[PDB]
Amino acid sequence: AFVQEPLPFDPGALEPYGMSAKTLEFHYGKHHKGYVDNLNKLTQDTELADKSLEDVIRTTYGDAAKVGIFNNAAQVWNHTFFWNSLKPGGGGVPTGDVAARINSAFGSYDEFKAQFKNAAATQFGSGWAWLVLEAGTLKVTKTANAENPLVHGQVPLLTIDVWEHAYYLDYQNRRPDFIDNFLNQLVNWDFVAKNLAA
Amino acid sequence: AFVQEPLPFDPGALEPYGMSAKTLEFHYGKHHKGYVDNLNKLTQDTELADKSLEDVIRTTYGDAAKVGIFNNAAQVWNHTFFWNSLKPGGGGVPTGDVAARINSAFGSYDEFKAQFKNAAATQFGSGWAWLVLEAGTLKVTKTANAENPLVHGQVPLLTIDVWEHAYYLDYQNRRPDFIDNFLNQLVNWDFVAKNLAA
Ligand SMILES: [Fe+3]
Ligand SMILES: [Fe+3]
Repeated sequence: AFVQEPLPFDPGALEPYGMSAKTLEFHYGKHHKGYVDNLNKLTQDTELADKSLEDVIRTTYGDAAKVGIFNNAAQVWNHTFFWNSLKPGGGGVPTGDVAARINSAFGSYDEFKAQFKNAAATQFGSGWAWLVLEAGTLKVTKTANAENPLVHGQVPLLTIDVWEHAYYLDYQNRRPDFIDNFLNQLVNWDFVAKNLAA
Repeated sequence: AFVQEPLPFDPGALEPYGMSAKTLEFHYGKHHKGYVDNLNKLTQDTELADKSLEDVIRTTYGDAAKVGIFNNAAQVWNHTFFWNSLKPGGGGVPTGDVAARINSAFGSYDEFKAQFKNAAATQFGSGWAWLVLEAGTLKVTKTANAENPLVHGQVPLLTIDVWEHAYYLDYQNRRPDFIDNFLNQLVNWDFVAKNLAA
């Protein structure tokens, strides 16, 4: 069946960098695994058992009869993408082709950071902010709930989860501080670069 | 300006009943006050400064230029309605006209509890569940983000907040347990009866 991808680092390894071991216990151990479980419950009898996360997402998006499958598949994919977007001793500025394309779409890295932070801060309710490639240019986006750039004809490059469970144990109501900490200590530009190259 | 309605009980008084003092500190002290502060920022300039929350909510519903005012006013109203939906030593069964009308619509109080819990448990993302009166009968509804029954031509009687901040410090991912705790130890049937009689 669908299997939860292992975390790309030890679950306590982000604690010096602003994301607690307790957060990883609940967010990866309970929320993310829960989405895998519900995805499996709703697909293992069906034609979608044989299908990639991405294909399940794109197939079931917009289908009023398959909202459960969509929401779970999208969340499974989103919270693998999110863990890959983090690393112990992240932060710093992007280099190489990523940095060049950020400068050309946003003017500078700082101007990207402001737009990315605004997106993440202003998604009202539960959701995600993203760096994406669309029509050969980089863009910052925000999505609601389980939505994700795959359903908007975009290539995802980076995400931050702004569902309250992502940050509430460590920042409570302080989403903006959570977002700053992500940019300052956790963002994984190596992942972004791999995504852009492909 | 708009003033945050005082909590109807001491902020530590729900602790033996499944809602911690810490939760009240953050939820009432920070989240709720924040919405008031934002509502005041966006309205004290204007025509809407003297309006009841209910009137701001109905007036700005659907207005593409006033989403911020809508969301904040709706959340100020929703939180106040939530605190009133709670009491120390709540729970038990409704009586009187509330009970008769629940029996008429749901068949029994236990069936209401099932329907209410289902609604609260399945609102995906951030939102609220409600008992409402509409077209002479009771029903359960759920809403997203800041929406509430006032913009659906329904009279709200009871609510539970299912934004993750409402429960995450006390139950983490365990929303179903949070909802059971509300029904068993917190729901304020007196408030429901007041709302119904009006
Ligand atoms: Fe998450
Ligand atoms: Fe709330």
